[PDB]
Amino acid sequence: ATPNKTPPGADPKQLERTGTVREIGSQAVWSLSSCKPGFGVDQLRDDNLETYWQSDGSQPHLVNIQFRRKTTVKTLCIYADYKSDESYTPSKISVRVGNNFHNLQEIRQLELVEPSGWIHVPLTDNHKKPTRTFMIQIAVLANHQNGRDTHMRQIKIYTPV
Ligand code: NI
Repeated sequence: ATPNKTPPGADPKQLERTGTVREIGSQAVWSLSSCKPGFGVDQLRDDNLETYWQSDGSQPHLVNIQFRRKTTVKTLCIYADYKSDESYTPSKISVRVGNNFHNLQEIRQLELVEPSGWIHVPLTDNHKKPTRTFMIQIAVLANHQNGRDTHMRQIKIYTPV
């Protein structure tokens, strides 16, 4: 066992069936720092945990989620599974929000130890409220066991309903 592994979070679907949240990723323009054909954005949005985005470039690997309008965001969900991805499994992630690429501010820094499922990241501001922002940037700063490229199998973003 790996006693200090990151506990798996709740299945986002359970959250959705409560009718209290709305997934709003479809409202954003998504871009990636790098990818491999057939292993990119679509594979982070297809509701399929068997497919994945695989980067092909220098760290940090970035997922940019940009809205046209100021948008209220409450929770970011990322699926990562160490048993399946080994060195492609992120180990250090920075979540940043802001008006644009040049005014981003880190709001959460996550250390992941052999994750096995969904990672829930609250996106609240300095007043504990859901942030309202134009952009979210997810940065993979390092992967497990000297991994150059990363894998993520799904990403969801929820706004309060
Ligand atoms: Ni053990």
